[PDB]
Amino acid sequence: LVPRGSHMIEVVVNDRLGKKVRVKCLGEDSVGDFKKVLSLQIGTQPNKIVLQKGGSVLKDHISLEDYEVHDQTNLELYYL
Amino acid sequence: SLSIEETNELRASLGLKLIPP
Repeated sequence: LVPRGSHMIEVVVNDRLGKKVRVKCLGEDSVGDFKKVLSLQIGTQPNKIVLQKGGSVLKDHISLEDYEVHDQTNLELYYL
Repeated sequence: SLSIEETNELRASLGLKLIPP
């Protein structure tokens, strides 16, 4: 069996120009490890960016699933 | 913007657990 948090989910990241980028990942991934893959897809570094889900900033150490980030969940991207 | 296969190349490089097929 593949347990909860280790199936592919596709998270939608939304920038300040209304562009969407889809990142395939696992619910068990930390926000930090999510940012690492995101950054390679969008041409930045994790330390240059902030992610928010519906108003609140996501902390690097905490998992996507703990923030209730699921397949097709939208996140808002900001650059420092 | 990327397939599971391509995403996994990135994950593997970063030492993360792979996304199941």
